[PDB]
Amino acid sequence: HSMQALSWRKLYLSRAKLKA
Amino acid sequence: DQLTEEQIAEFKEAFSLFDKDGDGTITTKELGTVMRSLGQNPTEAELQDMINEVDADGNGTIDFPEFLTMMARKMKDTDSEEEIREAFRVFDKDGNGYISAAELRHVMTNLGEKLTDEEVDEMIREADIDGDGQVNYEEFVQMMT
Ligand SMILES: [Ca+2]
Ligand SMILES: [Ca+2]
Ligand SMILES: [Ca+2]
Ligand SMILES: [Ca+2]
Repeated sequence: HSMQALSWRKLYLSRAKLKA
Repeated sequence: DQLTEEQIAEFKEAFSLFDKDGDGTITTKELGTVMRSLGQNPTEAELQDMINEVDADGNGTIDFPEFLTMMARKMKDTDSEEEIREAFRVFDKDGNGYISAAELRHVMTNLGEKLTDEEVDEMIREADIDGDGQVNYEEFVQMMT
C-alpha cells in the first residue's frame, strides 16, 4: 500500500475553487 | 469570443497610439517611436522581429485585426500570469519570495489536507529545480505551465 501524492497544479486549482 | 462595443473602442485607442499617421497600419518606424517613449532603444532588426511576430499576413505592417488579435492574446496571458502570481503570494506566507516546506504544509492544512514533513518535502523536491530547498516563483510557474 502507498500514499498518493498531490500535485502543484491541483493545489493551485483547489485555491481557485475556494475563492469568491 | 468576447468583444463588446467598449472593448473595440479601447482596442482602437491603443491602436491609434501606435498608428502615428492614422493610415490604419503600424510600421516598424511607428513602433520604434512608441518603444523609445517607453525608454527602450530597439535597433531596426529588433523592431522588424516585433512586427514580424504580429504580422499574420506578412505584408510588412500591422493592421487593426492583427493588432487586436495579438493584444487580446497578450491580455489573456497577463491575466493568467497575475492569477498565478496571486496564488504564489498567498502560498508564500512570510513574503520572502520562496515557498518553504513549512509554508506548503500550512497551506495544505488550510485547504483541509494533513501532510507529513516527508510528504511536503517530496513536493518541494519535485518543484525545486535549483536545489536551494524551496520553491521560488519561476519554479512555481514551471509547475503550472
Ligand atoms: Ca501608420
Ligand atoms: Ca500585416
Ligand atoms: Ca516564504
Ligand atoms: Ca528552488
